[PDB]
Amino acid sequence: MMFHKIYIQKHDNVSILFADIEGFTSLASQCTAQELVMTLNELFARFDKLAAENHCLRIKILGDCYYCVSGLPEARADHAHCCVEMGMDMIEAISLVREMTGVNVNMRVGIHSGRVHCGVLGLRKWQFDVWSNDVTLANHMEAGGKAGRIHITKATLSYLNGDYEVEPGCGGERNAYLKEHSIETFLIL
Amino acid sequence: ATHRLLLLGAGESGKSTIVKQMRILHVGEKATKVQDIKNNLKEAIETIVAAMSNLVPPVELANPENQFRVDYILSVMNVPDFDFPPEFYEHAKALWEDEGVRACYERSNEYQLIDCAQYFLDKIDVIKQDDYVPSDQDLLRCRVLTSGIFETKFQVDKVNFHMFDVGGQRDERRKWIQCFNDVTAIIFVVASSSYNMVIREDNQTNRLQEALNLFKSIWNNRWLRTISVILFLNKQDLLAEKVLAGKSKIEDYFPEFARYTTPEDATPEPGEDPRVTRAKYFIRDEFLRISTASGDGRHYCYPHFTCAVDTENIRRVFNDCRDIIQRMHL
Amino acid sequence: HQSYDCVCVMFASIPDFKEFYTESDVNKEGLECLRLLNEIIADFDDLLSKPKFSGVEKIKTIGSTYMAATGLSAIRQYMHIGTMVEFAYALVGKLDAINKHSFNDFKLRVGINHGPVIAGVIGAQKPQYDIWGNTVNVASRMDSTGVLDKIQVTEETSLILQTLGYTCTCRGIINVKGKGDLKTYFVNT
Ligand SMILES: CNc1ccccc1C(=O)O[C@H]1[C@@H](O)[C@H](n2cnc3c(=O)[nH]c(N)nc32)O[C@@H]1COP(=O)(O)OP(=O)(O)OP(=O)(O)O
Ligand SMILES: Nc1nc2c(ncn2[C@@H]2O[C@H](COP(=O)(O)OP(=O)(O)OP(O)(O)=S)[C@@H](O)[C@H]2O)c(=O)[nH]1
Ligand SMILES: C=C[C@@]1(C)CC(=O)[C@]2(O)[C@@]3(C)[C@@H](O)CCC(C)(C)[C@@H]3[C@H](O)[C@H](OC(C)=O)[C@@]2(C)O1
Ligand SMILES: [Cl-]
Ligand SMILES: [Mg+2]
Ligand SMILES: [Mn+2]
Ligand SMILES: [Mn+2]
Repeated sequence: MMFHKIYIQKHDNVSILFADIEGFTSLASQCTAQELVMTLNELFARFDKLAAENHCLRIKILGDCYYCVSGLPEARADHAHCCVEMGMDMIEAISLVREMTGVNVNMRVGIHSGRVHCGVLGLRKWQFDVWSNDVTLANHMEAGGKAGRIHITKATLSYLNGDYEVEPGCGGERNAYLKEHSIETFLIL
Repeated sequence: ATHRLLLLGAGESGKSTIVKQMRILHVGEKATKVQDIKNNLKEAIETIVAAMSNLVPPVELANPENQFRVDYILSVMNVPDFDFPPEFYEHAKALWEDEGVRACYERSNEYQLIDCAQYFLDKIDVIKQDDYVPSDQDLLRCRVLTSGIFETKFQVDKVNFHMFDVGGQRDERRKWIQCFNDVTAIIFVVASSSYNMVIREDNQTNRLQEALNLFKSIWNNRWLRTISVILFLNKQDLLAEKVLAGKSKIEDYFPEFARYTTPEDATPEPGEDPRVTRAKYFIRDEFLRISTASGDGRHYCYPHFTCAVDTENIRRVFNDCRDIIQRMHL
Repeated sequence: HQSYDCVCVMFASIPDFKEFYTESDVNKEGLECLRLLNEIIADFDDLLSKPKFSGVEKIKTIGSTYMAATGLSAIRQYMHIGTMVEFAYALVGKLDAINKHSFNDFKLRVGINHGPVIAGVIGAQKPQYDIWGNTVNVASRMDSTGVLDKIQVTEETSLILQTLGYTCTCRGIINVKGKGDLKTYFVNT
């Protein structure tokens, strides 16, 4: 009665994967505004497939940024490998639509594992989203990530049972936030 | 059943003192709080001496000798980790003894001076002992500003209470909102006595008037339209003293007090001075006009004349509250 | 999906919120913050249902930033431009209302610019509406680099606004990635 019914809900133990285009402006300084929107749509179309396969949930798309999250709708202990595999498949996905572009299109995967608060805000034009510091951090892995690789946090490495192989991403030196927050990053090999 | 109580009120209004009383009443650590007590003692003295030269007219010591002690107290004023050497206590007490210094203390409304001053200064010899153990009263007096939100849990006759404490100063008020949803009731604290003082935030806004405007803000809040407020008119002891002292009149800070005559339903205390009655109620009503104007019987206001440092007065009115929580099915 | 020749894009964010977000056990983990935001957004959405803002289109909300556009409801002439501006003032008038009741001091930052835009939908699983183009990020950058309680508009945008009875101050120059250095102006109130 006092505050509008908040359609929000906490969710512990999840994996949050962000992904952006390495140098999207360089990309736009070449092809028609239309062709971009098409390459884009093209990619994410293929993306949304991999997502539903890798047990992920697409959250939202902002131009050249795609961020889905494993660990939903229903809780899964396997929530980490999903995002990883998702990252994997995404890596090749972008690599194949690079053929059509005929231009340097590339990604930058960043994944941090933790807890979120998801739902939708406002009253009009609802769009599912996720909210949390871990979610902010996941976003910063995508930022302080490495082109073509998978930038996972130490938390994403602890839910991984190290079946994968990592190495110092040194993200602290590639992004302000990661440094200022003493974050040990790695990179799937 | 659990009742989440939020404590709201201006700075130094006495919010933390009530949560203290709740541990006193319904709930080796005293060791760490001795430091904080000494820190208070230091601030108290060093502030009064400081104000002497700045007040207008300034304040002269009654004993020129003390100047050196005055010079002492000031020199160590901003020291980081103070050893609290034996001399300190001597120099401190000395000054307190000085009639001129006390003259300055009497004009403490003209500057920012913590409440527990006189109380602690009057027991320098007690607090200086290195085998010194703080009495419950001393802990009640120990003033330590609260920044952030703190939740205390207690139980009364198996009825659970989740009490939320917050910062009263302006910069802190922005954190309050995080407890506005699912709250059961608001216990708004007011420093009745501070009718002749101004807040620290600008040293110009009257403290009482700050409470009023603040109360109005909570009462007429867009998210508290339904929540009833338990208004605590605290620091009654200080108010009475002030009223009886007759030094600073209320009509001089709040002229509307001049038009005021005491109410009918007024229930004074046994042998309570009519001027004190007339005053504390004038104050209460000022807060009632604020609540009366609006609300539409959606939420209500429950006044209480209180003294937080008094564990008895507090055990008393708190029950008056436990009732209204139950009686109103809140 | 089709394209347009003149749509007035607007970005409005509240930098002060990211700091305000606190995940403490007391506030149920930033929930109460999201609850306070939900109000802010809900409040801004209420503007859309007015008589003069009957031409505004809330596109999406990213983080604490509000993204609307005007002029999509088409196939004196740039009235929707000044309208998108009037909507900024609306948002602010509504933001200073919340502050009054949240004992806070939030400040909005605005970025308004127009020009051709490619409207349509992207994402294959659950498609969502969004507009694309240079016209877009330019207005976006007008915000990410704007000033609190100030609307940063490009020069073209500036010019018209004046014809519309507005005054403007040249902020100076700004390095818009890919578009080099541009000359922005602040809408003096
Ligand atoms: C001439 N530019 C374009 C022509 C047709 C379609 C898109 C563009 C374009 O470059 O749009 C940008 C935003 O409007 C657009 N964008 C961002 N968020 C949104 C969004 O939320 N909605 C829409 N519609 N577009 C968005 O994507 C782009 C990314 O901007 P960033 O500042 O985020 O650059 P970057 O992602 O870090 O890549 P970069 O060059 O360092 O590497
Ligand atoms: N004389 C007297 N002193 C009181 C009374 N209630 C509280 N105090 C004293 O007031 C001082 C400040 O109390 P406190 O509880 O810290 O205020 P607060 O509202 O919590 O303020 P803050 O700490 O957020 S800025 C303490 O020294 C305390 O002992 C009272 O009824 N009478
Ligand atoms: C709303 C609060 C807070 C702190 C929570 C959060 O996880 C975010 O919403 C994300 C990271 C997160 O929701 C994923 C999307 C996106 C678009 C990347 C957001 C912005 O960076 C937000 O910043 C802004 C602009 O508020 C941020 C960081 O803000
Ligand atoms: Cl007060
Ligand atoms: Mg306090
Ligand atoms: Mn990019
Ligand atoms: Mn991007």
